[PDB]
Amino acid sequence: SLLKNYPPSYLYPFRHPKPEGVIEKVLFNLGSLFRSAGQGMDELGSLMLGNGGMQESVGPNLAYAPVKYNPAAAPKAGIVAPIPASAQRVLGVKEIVLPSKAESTFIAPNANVLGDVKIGAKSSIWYGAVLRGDVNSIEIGDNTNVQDNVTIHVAKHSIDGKLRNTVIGNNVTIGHCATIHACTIADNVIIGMGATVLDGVKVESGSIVGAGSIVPPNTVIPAGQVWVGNPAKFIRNVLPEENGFIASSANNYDLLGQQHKFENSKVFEEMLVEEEIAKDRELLEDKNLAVHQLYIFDPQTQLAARPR
Amino acid sequence: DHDHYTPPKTVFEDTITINVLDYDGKKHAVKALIGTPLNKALVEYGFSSTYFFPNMGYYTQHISDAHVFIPEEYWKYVENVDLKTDDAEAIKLMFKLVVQDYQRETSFFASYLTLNKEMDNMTIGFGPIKPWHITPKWSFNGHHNVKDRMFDRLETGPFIE
Amino acid sequence: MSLYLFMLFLQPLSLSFVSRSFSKISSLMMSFATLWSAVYMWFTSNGANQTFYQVVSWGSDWSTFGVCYTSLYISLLCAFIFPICVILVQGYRALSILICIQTAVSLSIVSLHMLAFYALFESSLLLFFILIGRRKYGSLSAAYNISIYTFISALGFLISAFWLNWSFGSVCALLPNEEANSFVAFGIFILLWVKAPLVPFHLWLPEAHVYAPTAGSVLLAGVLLKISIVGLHVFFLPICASSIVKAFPLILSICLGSFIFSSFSTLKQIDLKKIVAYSSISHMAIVFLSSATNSGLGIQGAVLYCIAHGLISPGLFLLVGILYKNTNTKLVFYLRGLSQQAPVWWSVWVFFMLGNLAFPLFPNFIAEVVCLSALFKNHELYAYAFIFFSFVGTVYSSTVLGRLKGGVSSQCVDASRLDVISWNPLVLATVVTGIGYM
Amino acid sequence: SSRIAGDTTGKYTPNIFSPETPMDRSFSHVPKNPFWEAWVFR
Amino acid sequence: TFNYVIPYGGSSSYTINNEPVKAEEVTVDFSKEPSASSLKLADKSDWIAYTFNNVPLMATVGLLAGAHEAFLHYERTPIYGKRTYNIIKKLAPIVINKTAYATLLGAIFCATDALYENYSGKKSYTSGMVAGAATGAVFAIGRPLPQPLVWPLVFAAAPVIADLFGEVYPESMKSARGYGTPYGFENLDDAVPTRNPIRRNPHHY
Amino acid sequence: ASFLKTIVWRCGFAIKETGLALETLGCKLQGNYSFREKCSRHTPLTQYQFKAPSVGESTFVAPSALVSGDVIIGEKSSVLYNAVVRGEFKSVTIGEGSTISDNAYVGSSSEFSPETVIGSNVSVGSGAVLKGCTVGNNVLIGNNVIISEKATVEDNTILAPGSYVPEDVVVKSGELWSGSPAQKLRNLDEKELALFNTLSVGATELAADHAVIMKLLELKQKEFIK
Amino acid sequence: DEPKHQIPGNALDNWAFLRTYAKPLPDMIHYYYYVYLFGFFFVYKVADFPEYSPRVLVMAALIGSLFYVRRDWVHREFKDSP
Amino acid sequence: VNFYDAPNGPAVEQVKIEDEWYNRQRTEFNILNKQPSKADDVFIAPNAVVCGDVDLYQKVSIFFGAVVRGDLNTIRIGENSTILDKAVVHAASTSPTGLNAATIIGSNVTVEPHAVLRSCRIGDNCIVGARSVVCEGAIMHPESVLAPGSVLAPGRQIPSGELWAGSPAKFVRKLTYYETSNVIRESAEHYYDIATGFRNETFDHGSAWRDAEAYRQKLVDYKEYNWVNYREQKYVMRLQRDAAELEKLL
Ligand SMILES: CCCCCCCCCCCCCCCCCC(=O)OC[C@H](COP(=O)([O-])OCC(O)COP(=O)([O-])OC[C@@H](COC(=O)CCCCCCCCCCCCCCCCC)OC(=O)CCCCCCCCCCCCCCCCC)OC(=O)CCCCCCCCCCCCCCCCC
Ligand SMILES: CCCCCCCCCCCCCCCCCC(=O)O[C@@H](COC(=O)CCCCCCCCCCCCCCC)COP(=O)(O)OCC[N+](C)(C)C
Ligand SMILES: CCCCCCCCCCCCCCCCCCCC(=O)O[C@H](COC(=O)CCCCCCCCCCCCCC)COP(=O)(O)OCCN
Ligand SMILES: CCCCCCCCCCCCCCCCCCCC(=O)O[C@H](COC(=O)CCCCCCCCCCCCCC)COP(=O)(O)OCCN
Ligand SMILES: CCCCCCCCCCCCCCCCCCCC(=O)O[C@H](COC(=O)CCCCCCCCCCCCCC)COP(=O)(O)OCCN
Repeated sequence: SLLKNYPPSYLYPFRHPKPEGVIEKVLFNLGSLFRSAGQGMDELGSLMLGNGGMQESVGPNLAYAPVKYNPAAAPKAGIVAPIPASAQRVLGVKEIVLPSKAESTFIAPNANVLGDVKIGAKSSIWYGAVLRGDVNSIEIGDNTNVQDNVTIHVAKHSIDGKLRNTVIGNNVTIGHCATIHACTIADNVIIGMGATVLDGVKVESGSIVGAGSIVPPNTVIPAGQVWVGNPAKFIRNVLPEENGFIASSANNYDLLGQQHKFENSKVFEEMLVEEEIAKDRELLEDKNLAVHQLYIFDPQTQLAARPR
Repeated sequence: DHDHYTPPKTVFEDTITINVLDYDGKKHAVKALIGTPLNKALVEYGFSSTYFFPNMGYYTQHISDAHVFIPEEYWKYVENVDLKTDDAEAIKLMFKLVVQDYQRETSFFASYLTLNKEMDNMTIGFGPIKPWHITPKWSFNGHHNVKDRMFDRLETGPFIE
Repeated sequence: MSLYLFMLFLQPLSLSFVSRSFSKISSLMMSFATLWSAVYMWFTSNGANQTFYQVVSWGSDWSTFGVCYTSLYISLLCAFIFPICVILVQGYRALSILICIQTAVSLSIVSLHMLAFYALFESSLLLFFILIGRRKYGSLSAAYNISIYTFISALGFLISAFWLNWSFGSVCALLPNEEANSFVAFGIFILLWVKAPLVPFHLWLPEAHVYAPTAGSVLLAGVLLKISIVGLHVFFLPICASSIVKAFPLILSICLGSFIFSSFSTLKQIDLKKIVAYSSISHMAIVFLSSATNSGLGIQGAVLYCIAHGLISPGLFLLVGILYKNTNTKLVFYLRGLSQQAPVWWSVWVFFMLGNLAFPLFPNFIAEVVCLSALFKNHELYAYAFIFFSFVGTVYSSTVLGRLKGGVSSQCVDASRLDVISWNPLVLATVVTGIGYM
Repeated sequence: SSRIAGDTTGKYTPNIFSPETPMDRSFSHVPKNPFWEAWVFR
Repeated sequence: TFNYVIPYGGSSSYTINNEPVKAEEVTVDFSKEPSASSLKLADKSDWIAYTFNNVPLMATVGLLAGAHEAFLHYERTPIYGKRTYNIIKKLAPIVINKTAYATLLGAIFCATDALYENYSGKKSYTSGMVAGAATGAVFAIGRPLPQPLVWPLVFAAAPVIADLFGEVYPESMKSARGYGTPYGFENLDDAVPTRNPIRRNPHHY
Repeated sequence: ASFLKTIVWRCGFAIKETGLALETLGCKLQGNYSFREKCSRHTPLTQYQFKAPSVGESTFVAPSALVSGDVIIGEKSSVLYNAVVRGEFKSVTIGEGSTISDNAYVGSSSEFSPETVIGSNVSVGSGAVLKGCTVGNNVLIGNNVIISEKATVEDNTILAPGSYVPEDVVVKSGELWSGSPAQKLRNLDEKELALFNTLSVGATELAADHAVIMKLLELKQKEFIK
Repeated sequence: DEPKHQIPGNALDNWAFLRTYAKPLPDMIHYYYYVYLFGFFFVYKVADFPEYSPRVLVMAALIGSLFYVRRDWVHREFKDSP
Repeated sequence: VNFYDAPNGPAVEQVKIEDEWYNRQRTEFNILNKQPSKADDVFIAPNAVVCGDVDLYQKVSIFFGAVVRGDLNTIRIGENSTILDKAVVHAASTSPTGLNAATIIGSNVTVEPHAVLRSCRIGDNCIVGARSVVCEGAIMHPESVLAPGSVLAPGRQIPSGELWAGSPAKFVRKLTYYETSNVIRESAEHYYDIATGFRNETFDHGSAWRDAEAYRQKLVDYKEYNWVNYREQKYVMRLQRDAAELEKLL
């Protein structure tokens, strides 16, 4: 950048460096006193507030969260990991199953992905989606989009041997608020928003399941057909162009997932710095300011780039 | 009693397309719903904010108008206005301050035209407009070179800036 | 007095701190508590103190408040009728507007300073402009009418108050001042001419009543028209008697013309609220003329007849509002068979319409007798003129009743339990005043 | 085709999704005539 | 009074009078008396002289109105285009006709006023109303139906307003002072001034 | 009375607000701006004023779940992930052994909603919307079932996924109901009638496992904080 | 459908009347410049005017108000013709 | 991965979801050049997520679990419109009908829990029932109600003053005058009161930041905390990217 004399408070807004001047040191000590008094007043107020005291704490990260490992039933989709020794002498669990995801995969912080979940590259798990692999494995293929508030569930195979794992193929779109229990979905399928897919349902490639449609258990939706309804029934065959739509939706949501992953993955200090970037961008919109005569500022980071 | 219910038409049946000539000279196919005023349909399509001016009436400045050229065959669907009222006053200020010499016999304002089935594939053009000012925020310098949309303007209308 | 003023200030204050879901209940309790404070003010008002029952000042001439015969009656009337307005109105916005309007109006009645009277009374200028011009059921034209009429008349009154404050040095009623100037007398008079609807400055009242809500109409008819007589007894007659006696033939001309033409205009109405609103205009003229005689009979009769009107016209407006809720129509021609379809509503409607026609067992009878006696004290012909043209009121009232009474109707439109609770106090007060407890 | 909206017990709920038309205050509204409306406007 | 038993207000005895007492010991006046020119113009004895003295006001007003309209026309004519017609030949009739018709209306007004006052012999409202009525009648000679009524009424109403607020109003409130004791009430104990307040000097602009 | 409790709440809230403001001012003086962090301020058991969720010892409430207002949850019950149980306006009761599954909403937050009551061994499916309804013992609700206000589900009943129950509609015992207008399909056979308690106990076992894992997560967070 | 006010005149004729306001618009500085100059000189001359009776002053004001032409009126009706 | 033309610049440090030890989800956040706008009285629940070009008008309430994603196209929610729990509002890039694909919600509109709206026009004073799906290009005219568990197919219309129900949503009955005038608005006002309540007990910076501050303070005390000039690093990264893009041959 052009200048190197920028104030340290300007360069490090998240945390100012250690006070060096006498006045700064006195301000630091006064801030310490204020912090302690404020916490005391907070606790006194919390006493009157009653049970709970309106206390707040950081929440656990459930996007990458474990499940109890079963020695009888080995993991199928996810990886198994040891736990810290102190937690071993407290909890007594030897190993815990953890989800397995590729680097390109985007999982929202809100989303809860649990245990036996394998997610492929370029796939996206969006906000509010709950993926529980506690009893049986969940497999999601590449470029597959589990949208907002989608619930994917599994069950145990049981005596019959009926497969109760959930296998989702590549280029599959699961619409918002859809509920998928232990079913199998082939490649290039759109599941409509609100659609319920129950046990034993095999949806063949190229098919579309309509919005708000409940497909009955043990029903095979054949390839290239559109099925809608509360007792989901066939209405029409997929048009040739609608297939290109299916692929286009998958790819568009891949790009969308890349963007959302980029935004969410920034650290706090960078987020606060970017907030200040936006703010002084707004303040610098006036081009008759004295400083604008002095310098031309870089657009992405409003730092002096060259003199005017 | 109890006559037959008439099921509504889907959006596809009651969409008419109008070919709009913009200021640059390009022709745009603007899909529009029957029953909507021309100004709203033009705004929703994504035309720039310079293409439109507020309705210069005492209580109509929230509405966004455009200077448009209407073929003679569709002059019938334009709305009549009473000269002894203030709607004619809004119209007269809009000619006096915006259109001025660029007026033609086909000159009309979009709000006073309502789209219907018989106006399908109608060809209209944006009429040239002179620089105008109401407030520094709501003004037209004379340059049609901003690439925004009048849709993206949440501001309802001109008041003290 | 102090308790009444404190409660009047407390009602708007409470709305700021209420939960916004308890607003209706708190407002109703506050209205009843203000009514009780007004009863306390009546209790602490000794008749031995003949000039003013009570006077309180809070540090300035503007903060001088006091109750007299007229002020006490009008304040009790407004405090009586406010709770009915409170229950009829729903929403924090509407409650806030109506509470602020009532606080300003009730502070105006007890004020003893012309400038403070003007300041409190006109504070409710935008509130009616917003109220009558509400989104769906309001009309901007009526709000413009009422606002402009009030502004011009009150500004003339303000100019006269400024001249009095410059010349005498004071504009408080308690300081005896007399003026013979006709410009100042007209400046004070024009407000009364407009506020008490008197031809040709009566056009604002109809449009306002029709397009105001039922609570708004109830307040407007009940006490805002009566503010004219508080101004006349408190701020015009003490100082401007020479001008009223100089202009008495003109005053009679305008009053009797208002009576006659308002009666004739009532005959051309198809809307129930407009019929009641025009009946109010014809009723105001007798009050204005009886007070203008400046006699013991006239003042008492005018205040009595104001109380009678403030018990009868709110009831008619309330009944019409109930019928409009049940039917979504106010046109007399749409409404038929109401006797068979709504026997309970019809009974009260007929009772109140008889009250408006001044039948003996109603307060309007006693009040009219006193006012006509005052007019007869001035001259026989004065009373004869008013007595004869009272027959015009009978024609339109009878035509309306006959149109509503019978016919074919397929809708049961009768009042619910809430509606009957709403008018029971008015019926009881009407009976009690009618038997002579005026 | 109709149902009782009001509940004296206090357990009143407005069935905006109900197939049957509620017997609310609008049930008794007068039907109205086109020419009478234009006469009122005139 | 503020009671329902006896009449409001009061009465003053006509037999008893109160000796006038000066508002202050020494009176200093910053209001100048009417000039001789004002008395000359106000003189209506000779109706021709009265008319000729007061018409320059009407001619001036007509000239400004005609100049306004003529400039509105001139502003529009294009300088860049050479015009076949002569602009002043177009514009002079505007100003001349406006000035002439204004002067004629003012002449009727002043002449009728002076003639009525001379014939009546008294200064009254009626002279102004009749002069205004005649002027408004001349205004609406060939005009459509409401205007034969409205213009005589408006032109008659104007001198009534002028008389009411230009002559009656000042004379009605000469005595009121605002300082010391109220004009009616000197018995009351208020601070009595040696001299009246001078809020401004006599003007000279 | 209620007014006294409101005054106490307002006073305590004012004190707590002022204390937090003073702590923020101290942080500003020190130059630390960590208070500006926009992180998930979600609390699994939120209280509205003095109404707080009463919760049993053996209960499992997921961290992503929201149990809000005065909600009484009996022992051996589980509110699973991203499940919203709202009892602010009107209270919500959940019986012993009952399960609220993922992305399920149970609430009584409409103006005229009755108090929601859920019985023992009642499993609510993933995605079901329950508003102001009474559910009896041993009831299986489908994944995406909507049950409207004032509707009653009697004991030992199964509602098939996707069924919508209109208000004031009583679902009778020993029956299977389905359809957007819910109508009885068949009487429950004996095996399904016995299946209810087994489903409930399996859900309880799963909840215990999840609680162990959640404790593990809390210890890992504690290591960072302290 | 609702009862509505009848609008006198044809739609196209009324629109043609309204379109006669769309004419080349001069800038207002030209009027303002002359008004400022002649107004300054006018205020200087007024102090020398003879004192007029209030009645004559009011009649002159009435005549001036009646004779005043709104700037829009000339705008609509202006013709560049003899 | 890294968007180098992003409005605020490239990301100097990106952290993986595995490395997160606490939930960092933001209730309002910026997706590249699209910025959500909110009024003062707009309530967004802590669970709720609002991203992209979403414009929230006055008295808008976003309750727990609701996701309003304005990534593909613009979302506008009108005055006193409430999005209830777990209800998803999303916008498509294009609509099948050919009209604007923005998701415009009118005033006094109540979207009941778990209802999905995508690129639809919802008129003023409308109710969308629970688990009701309104697809792309479907337009609900004002004062209309969609019953719970109903689907409006793409490009379909619900007329004003009508109640519609069914998976292929069909006409059921005409809404009464009392319903349209009062109850639909009253539901939105009730949920505004509930959201106003939730706002009144919310602190500006709730005391959950203290836990992360404890970790940061521990790092400071042990001298692992590093001070990074993110602005300068963003500038340098963009410079290097431009130089490399100039150097490349293919
Ligand atoms: C070459 C240069 C060209 C100019 C030549 C002159 C150059 C100036 C020289 C000296 C200038 C100083 C003196 C000139 C007057 C001062 C005005 C001024 O300079 O302001 C700047 C002004 C421009 O300012 P602007 O802000 O750009 O324009 C504002 C308007 O909106 C403009 O927009 P608009 O035109 O579109 O709108 C006009 C509007 C603007 O409104 C006004 O014009 C206000 C004027 C009201 C009276 C003004 C106060 C009068 C007091 C006079 C005091 C002296 C007498 C004292 C006693 C009188 C007691 C009242 O009025 C109207 O709508 C039309 C009606 C006009 C009068 C309205 C009153 C009607 C009453 C009659 C009732 C009868 C009807 C009954 C039947 C009805 C049926 C229902 O320049 C001029 O207009 C000067 C033109 C000179 C022509 C005046 C002719 C007569 C002058 C003396 C008579 C006084 C009466 C006033 C008539 C109207 C004057 C505007
Ligand atoms: C939905 C309603 C259903 C319920 C219906 C209720 C039925 C009401 C019954 C009608 C009552 C009729 C009584 C009329 C007499 C009025 C009562 C009265 O005024 O009490 C008098 C006491 O006088 C009486 O008690 C009268 C005796 C009544 C019984 C006499 C015979 C009954 C025949 C009725 C004829 C009455 C004609 C009077 C016309 C005015 C009060 O005495 P004072 O202390 O002097 O009060 C002061 C006077 N002033 C009120 C004017 C302030
Ligand atoms: C030395 C001076 C010599 C005398 C000179 C006189 C010059 C004229 C003085 C007139 C002053 C009176 C001011 C009132 C003007 C009438 C109201 C304006 C008419 C009007 O169109 O208003 C509309 C509605 O008003 C309404 O609906 C109100 C209806 C009419 C109101 C009634 C007037 C009040 C009572 C009149 C007398 C009262 C006692 C007098 C002592 C709203 O217009 P907009 O907002 O849409 O704007 C759009 C612009 N076209
Ligand atoms: C045409 C019929 C009259 C219409 C009025 C109907 C009844 C109203 C009576 C109200 C009662 C008290 C009002 C006092 C007098 C008002 C008008 C009385 C009639 C009148 O105009 O008499 C005039 C005297 O009053 C005056 O000189 C002043 C007149 C009022 C001025 C108008 C506007 C004043 C506004 C001032 C605002 C406040 C200013 C305060 C400083 C001229 O009669 P005359 O005695 O000269 O006999 C000459 C006959 N040959
Ligand atoms: C604002 C006042 C403007 C007047 C409004 C009236 C209605 C306008 C219609 C236009 C008609 C022209 C104006 C005529 C009004 C004067 C009243 C006529 C009475 C009359 O003729 O007696 C004269 C004195 O009254 C007088 O000339 C002085 C009386 C003052 C007029 C009344 C003042 C109060 C009216 C206010 C009404 C409400 C205001 C709303 C406009 C003669 O007397 P004389 O001395 O010549 O004896 C005769 C010896 N030759």
